Amino acid sequence: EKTNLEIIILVETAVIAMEFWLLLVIILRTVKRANGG
Amino acid sequence: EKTNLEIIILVETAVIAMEFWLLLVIILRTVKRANGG
Repeated sequence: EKTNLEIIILVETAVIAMEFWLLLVIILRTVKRANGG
Repeated sequence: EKTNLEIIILVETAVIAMEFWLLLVIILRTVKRANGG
């Protein structure tokens, strides 16, 4: 079933976007944690 | 070429592991940032 792959690829994309979202997120949230006082 | 897929899957795995590594990392590093004084 090629479908699986089709998803494996689509997911991969959404993944990379996530990784950057995680760091960026934890980066923004954390950064604020500082001035959060 | 099925090779591509073979990689798309392998990567996916390493990916999920990363996502958890990012959060966990930024979680451990950040957590320390607190007691880091």
